[PDB]
Amino acid sequence: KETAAAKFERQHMDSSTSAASSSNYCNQMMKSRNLTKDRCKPVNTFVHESLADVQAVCSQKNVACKNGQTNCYQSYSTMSITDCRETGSSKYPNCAYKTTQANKHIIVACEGNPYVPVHFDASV
Repeated sequence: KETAAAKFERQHMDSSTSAASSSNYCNQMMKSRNLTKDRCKPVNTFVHESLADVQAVCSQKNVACKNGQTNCYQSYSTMSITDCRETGSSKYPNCAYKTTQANKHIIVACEGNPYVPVHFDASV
């Protein structure tokens, strides 16, 4: 099956654009990345950076995750991100999202060898 690392890339990475370019970004990306196939995922974040720069966060500032695990890491620099949040008119299978662009530090959980991001915890 799909690995956790591959799932992180599919859910969270968009190195092909520098920022969201329209209000439709989230609607298109949530669909195209198969995040709405079984249900409308309520929230998601996309990161507009190179994969290598995001993978490198696993060697940056170790912090507790929101749930208390200690395999989380905060990026030293801010990154370009897009937050996607379900709107009041969303109704499966026509899932609908508000797009918000931001520049924030990211917090990810890392696992494995090579030690890579497997979960997006927060932006701060």
